[PDB]
Amino acid sequence: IILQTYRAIADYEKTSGSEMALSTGDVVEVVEKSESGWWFCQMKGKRGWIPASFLEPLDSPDETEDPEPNYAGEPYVAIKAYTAVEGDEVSLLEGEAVEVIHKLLDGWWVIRKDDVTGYFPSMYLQKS
Amino acid sequence: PPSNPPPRPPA
Repeated sequence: IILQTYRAIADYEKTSGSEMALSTGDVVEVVEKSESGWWFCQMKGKRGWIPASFLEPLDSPDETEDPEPNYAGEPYVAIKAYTAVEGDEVSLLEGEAVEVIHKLLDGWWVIRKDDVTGYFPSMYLQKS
Repeated sequence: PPSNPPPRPPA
């Protein structure tokens, strides 16, 4: 009935069929926000999954709407193996328990696994 | 949604 509206802060190219493409400045209305870090959004003549990372809102552009860290950590387990790609990312194996310390909206959460701390995809994690 | 995670943030 009254959809939130956001503004693309960079160009995005579709990698998959479900995705939508962006060009900087595009103004989208947001249909669904997934903790995955992918948001379903509509334009004129276009609708698809968009990385939330690539959006400012049209409200208070520089203020974050991310949660804030919980350095006590919260219990999660990996549902699917992921290999680190960047240096700040954490490789896990399916089934490993971790502690989530920051549920960033972008889909790349901060986690602690014993003596390694870093970024990991929220889509590949689950609660316990 | 897509089965791969999205990309890391840019800019």
